[PDB]
Parts: sequence; structure tokens; C-alpha cells
Amino acid sequence: RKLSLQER
Amino acid sequence: RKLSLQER
Amino acid sequence: MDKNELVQKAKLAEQAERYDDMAACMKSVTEQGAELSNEERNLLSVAYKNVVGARRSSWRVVSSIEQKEKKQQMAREYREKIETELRDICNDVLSLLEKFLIPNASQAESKVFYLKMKGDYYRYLAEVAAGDDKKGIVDQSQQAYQEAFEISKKEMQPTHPIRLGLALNFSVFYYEILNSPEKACSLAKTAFDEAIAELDEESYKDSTLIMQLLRDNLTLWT
Amino acid sequence: HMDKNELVQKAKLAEQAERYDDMAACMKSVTEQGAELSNEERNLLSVAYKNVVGARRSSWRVVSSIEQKTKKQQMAREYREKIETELRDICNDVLSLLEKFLIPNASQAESKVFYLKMKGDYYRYLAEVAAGDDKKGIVDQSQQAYQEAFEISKKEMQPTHPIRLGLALNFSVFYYEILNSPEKACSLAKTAFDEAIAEKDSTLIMQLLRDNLTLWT
Repeated sequence: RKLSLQER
Repeated sequence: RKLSLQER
Repeated sequence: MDKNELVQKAKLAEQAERYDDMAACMKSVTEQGAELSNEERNLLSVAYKNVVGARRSSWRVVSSIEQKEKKQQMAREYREKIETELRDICNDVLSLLEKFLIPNASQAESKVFYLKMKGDYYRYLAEVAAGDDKKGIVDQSQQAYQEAFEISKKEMQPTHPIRLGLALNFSVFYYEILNSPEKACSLAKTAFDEAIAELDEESYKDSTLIMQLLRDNLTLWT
Repeated sequence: HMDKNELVQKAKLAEQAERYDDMAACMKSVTEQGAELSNEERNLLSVAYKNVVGARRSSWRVVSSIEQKTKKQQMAREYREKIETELRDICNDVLSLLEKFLIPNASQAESKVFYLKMKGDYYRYLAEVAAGDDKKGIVDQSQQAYQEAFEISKKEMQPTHPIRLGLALNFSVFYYEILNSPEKACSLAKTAFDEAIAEKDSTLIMQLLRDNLTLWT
């Protein structure tokens, strides 16, 4: 998964 | 799905 | 820019999912003048099928938005932008076919492969044609499929995966472009049966799954 | 000028068509008309560029993997550096939109924090592939943008504002991944989680904060 925030 | 050959 | 450098950067581009890159690499390979190995041929076909596949999908999204005001004129202009991209790609492939690929195919199986590609990209042009322009496109696709079909009948087993892929896309052409379910079903069914009678390795998964493919289309068309 | 209404319409279209370079060009024109951006506009710009830079970061990670697991190795290095050049161009494009239009014009605190957070994100993405002399400078830019945004976010926003929470998340990731400071990263994440404990949007970002803390320990 993504460490950083979901903004896509 | 689509009906045509799926050529990855 | 050697053939094999380009083939390797092409394989990297594929893994990276940068398909415009991969296609440009394989285009360079092709323009180098020489016949394409099975490896190259397949890398070419994959690259351009993804490049065009993205535009085909985008086109679909924006058409079906345009069919549901100044927003409607936005959708129209944007669809035409995508259309010009798609058309330019298709004609790129078709030039590559006429200039290098088809006039160099010493393997009969490759000659079938390339004519089927030609059928396919005229088919994609035909999905979006609008006018008296469209008949000539449809005729080019149908004639290229028929040439491929013809040759595959002399030089190929009914179980051969290129012969069956050619049969699937030909039948889809009849269904989607000529709106003719009877010819679509006949061609599909004839190919499935001439295959299921001759199964008697190592490309098995291909044949069978194309056969599954053929079956599926039949089920949705009958 | 062009019609910003049209531009926002095209960019919603481009989004649905999965054409994010298009989406970014539309929203960048919108931005280049010099007005403050509404909230819808703000988010469509950020989403567009998140995706544009995202495809390249993915491609870079994947080609790096291949390069380090292999003549072939050297062509994988050239390819990586091409993706890198592309990525730097996207990142400086965004960053100069932030410095030239967005940040100067931001009326509220909410927007100023959002935009400086973005500034931190894109200097971070530059850092992920930066040389090493022109890399400490890039890291510093990211740090200070995050810092500025952090202070403001303390003053004008509850510990529960999803924008301050997302800012804490990305700033902590900055400490972990870029500065290599699992300590500073873990304290920052937790201090933000515990401060958001007292005072369902923010919960998502809070869960992400926790998952990261668990993985880092």
C-alpha cells in the first residue's frame, strides 16, 4: 500500500 | 468483457 | 540504437507501463528494414495494442458522456481530439504493415498475423468513422481479415492459436461493425468445431482459452 | 483568456477518460488566469497532478527494481534517468504554479496550508530521485514548506481538520523516507493522532497514521 495520503 | 482477442 | 538495445528498452518500457515508449522502440526496430523475429513481432503488437487501447477506452468514455447544452459541445470537441490521436496511431501501424511487415513475412503464420493486425486497426478506425468515409474503412478491414482467413486455411491447423484468434476477431468484426450476428456466430462456431475435433502441447492454454473466448461470444450472441 | 468553466468541464471529462496529462493542462490554464481557485478547482488540480506524477513514480520504482536485479544494466540506467528527467519536469511545473499563482493568492488559512503541503509533496518527489549535492537543497525546500504549513495548521485549524491531518501524515512520511528519522517521524505521527483523539473523514487519515506507526515499529 501507500505510506502517503490518497489523493489520486 | 470485450469480445476481441486480448493481446496483453 | 541497435535492434537488441531497442528490444531491451522496449521490454523495460512494457514493465514500466510506458507504452508509447515501447511502441516507439518497436517502430524503430521495424523501420530498420529487416524481418521481425517472433519476439519482436509480439512486442510490436503488444505496444501498439496498448497505445491504441488507451485511446479506444477514453473515446468510449467520452462518447457515452456525449450521449447523455455547452457541456455536450465540450464532450464533442474532446472526443474529436481523442479521435484524431487514435486515427493517427492506427494509420501509423497500417503504414508499418504495408511498408515493412507484410512485404517481409516469410513465415506464413506471420503473414496471417500481420493481415489480422491490418484487419484489427481498420476495425478500430471503423469503430469511430462517421460519413461516406466509413464504407471504405469497413471494406479495408473485411478484406484484410478475409485475406488472413484464406491463407490460414491452407497453412494452419484449425487448432493453431493465430488461426483461432483470427477467427475470434473476424467474428467480432461481423458482430460489432457489420451488425450481422448470423455471420459472426457462423464463423465463430465453425472455428470452435473444427478445433474441438482436432485437439490431439505447449500452446494448449492459448488454443483452449481462445476456444473459451469463442464460446463466450457465442453465448452472448445466441 | 479562455473560459474557465469549459476548462473545468474538459478536465472532468479527461479525468473520466483516464487522461491525466490532459486534466493537468486544463487545470493549469485555469490556474494561469490568476484568480484564486474554488474548492472544486483546487482539488481537480491536485488530483490531476497527483496522477501525472504518480505514473512516473511507479515507472521509476519499477525500472529501478529491474536495474538492481539484472550492458543490460546500463540501458536500464539510461531509461531510469529518462523517467527521472520527465519526473523533474512535472515536479518543477507544479512547484512554480504553487510559487507563482496558488500560494500568493490563497485567501484562507485552509488553502495556504493545502498549497504549502503540496509544495512539500513535490519537493519530496524531487528528493526521491535527486542527485546528492542538488539533493540536500531539495530536501530543505520540502522540509520548510511542510514546516510553514504545520505552524499555520496549528493556529487556524482543529487537530481534526482532514487537511492538517493529511499534512501530518505526509510530513511524517517525509521524516521516515527522506530524512531517515523513524524517531522524529513516529513522534510527529503519534502527536498528531493523539491530538486528533480528543476534538468520518479525519478517521481515514487517522487510521493511515496508525497503520504507518505500527509498520514503523
